[PDB]
Amino acid sequence: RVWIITTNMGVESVPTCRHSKLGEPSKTIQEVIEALKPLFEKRPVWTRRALLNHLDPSYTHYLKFALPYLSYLWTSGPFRDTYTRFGYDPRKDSNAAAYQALFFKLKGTKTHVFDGKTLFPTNRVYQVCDIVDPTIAPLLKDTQLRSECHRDTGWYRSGRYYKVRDLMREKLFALIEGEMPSEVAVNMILNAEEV
Repeated sequence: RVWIITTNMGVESVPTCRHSKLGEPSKTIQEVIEALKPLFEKRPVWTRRALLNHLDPSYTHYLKFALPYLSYLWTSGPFRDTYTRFGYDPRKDSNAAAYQALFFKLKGTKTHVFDGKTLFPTNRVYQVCDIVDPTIAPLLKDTQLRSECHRDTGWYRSGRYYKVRDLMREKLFALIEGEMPSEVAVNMILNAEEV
């Protein structure tokens, strides 16, 4: 057991400290905890994949034991599959729109970045701040955030959120097959009115 505390969007208050069952970690895990601390200062919400890509690769399978000392895990909602530092509630801070996670249920590079062009991505959960694709990123940079964090779409208006999701999904369909997305094909999704 790693003693990770999990949350969903209905939780009254987010976790503020580690699971009571956790004791003091080995020096081996403490090293990973020390590496994680500044990463959580830089960015309060992270997927496992994004963290691994910022960590010494020898920490790969110690990471799951270290995270519960600093963070809790969303198991659904707009922050699904992200670890959030204790005491930070992304439902209360619209700046957390940048850290929302989009999961894709689809069938290579280990990157956490969504560029729209790198073939055979293995990642299936992308955070907004890691979307560099210049045709998709402006859609979420420019949009007026909602006045409340929605249970599914978080800080993003539904029609804009699902346009972005559809664009990403279409590009992934192709990238995972070893094909470049068709600009003209994708442009139909991009130019569609928002539902």
